[PDB]
Amino acid sequence: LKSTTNEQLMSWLNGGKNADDVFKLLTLDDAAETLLASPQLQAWIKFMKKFNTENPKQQTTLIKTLTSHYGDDGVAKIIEAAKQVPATATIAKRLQTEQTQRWIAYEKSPDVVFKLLKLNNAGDKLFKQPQVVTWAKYVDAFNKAHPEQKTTLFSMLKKYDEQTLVDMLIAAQKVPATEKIAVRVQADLTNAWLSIQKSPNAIFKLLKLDMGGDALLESPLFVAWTKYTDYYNLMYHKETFPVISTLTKNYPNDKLASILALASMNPSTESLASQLQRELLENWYKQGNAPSYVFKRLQLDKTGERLFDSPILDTWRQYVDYFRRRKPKQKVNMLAILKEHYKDDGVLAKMLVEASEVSSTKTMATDLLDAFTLRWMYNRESQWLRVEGTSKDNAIRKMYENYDQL
Repeated sequence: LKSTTNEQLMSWLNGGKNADDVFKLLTLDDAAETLLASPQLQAWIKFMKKFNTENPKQQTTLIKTLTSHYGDDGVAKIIEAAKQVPATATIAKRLQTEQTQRWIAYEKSPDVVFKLLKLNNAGDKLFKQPQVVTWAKYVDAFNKAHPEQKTTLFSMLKKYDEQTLVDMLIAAQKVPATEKIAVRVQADLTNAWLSIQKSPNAIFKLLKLDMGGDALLESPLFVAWTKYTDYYNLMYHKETFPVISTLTKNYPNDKLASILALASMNPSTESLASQLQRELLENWYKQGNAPSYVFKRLQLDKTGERLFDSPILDTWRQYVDYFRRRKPKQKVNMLAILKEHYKDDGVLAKMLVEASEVSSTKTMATDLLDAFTLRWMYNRESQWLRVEGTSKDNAIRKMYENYDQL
């Protein structure tokens, strides 16, 4: 409506209008979407200065007027929205400076300001409110003045369940606006946990990592918890809980080794997985017994399509070869019988035969076939078949034949 000329504003000022009158006339109430960029606000700033001059026993400010008309919550929301539009960014910064200055003048503590900004009622949606950012920045200001102390964002957040808080942090870390803020609160929470001896297993469960398993070493939460465990163990270096302790507490040996085996396929996790396998192997040695027991532990005695899948079989053989390295006495040809505990019909030799041409399994299959040759070489068998002429089966059978004679 009104064109905001100097001459117009002079008319108003002499006409008896005061600052809030002109605010209402320019319709800068009910314009929170637009007022920081509108030129009506600039005209009103002119009029503010000239009114201030003529009425020296009272001062009016922009910040206080916008507060009178929108509350601290509206001014905060307006500033945060305004700094998104680049044209507004400068005035937006200047207003948020003005607001925090005002709060510090009035000796408002960060928690009181937290309540003024309707954040106490945000509930699980705390970080979806734009003005949360204002609150965060205010704390920084409150901690730059007032260096006699240091106030943490977390110190206002203990109304919450820690699991719900962690969900909120995870979600807000994705949104760029509330990204570094979420990281800061997260660091605060981690330091609190460390301060109260919160065990890595406790955090592991609290992050519901004891449930999925599927690509578990790939998860963000898993990597964050591994960081937390490095922190815990560095700080409490006498009472360490290595990752393997937790993982074996929370997963069966077979499932855990399954995770490790599958996760050594992707290079991204390969290194870590191998570490863990090594550690897992140690875990078994630290207890100690029965490579056949580990075969039982691994649920591996479900043979048939045994060699084909058993992604965990390589882990069994790894354990056997580790175990030999450190316990050379105490024979390993139980390993031979380890297959034969459950078996020793033509089915086992068959399985070995099909597996001999599986590169994955070829070395192990040839080794076990050699073991058969030595076992039924103390018998007088024949044993089952050879039906090729120049096949590896042909050669093995031929020399078993011509060795039985001597």
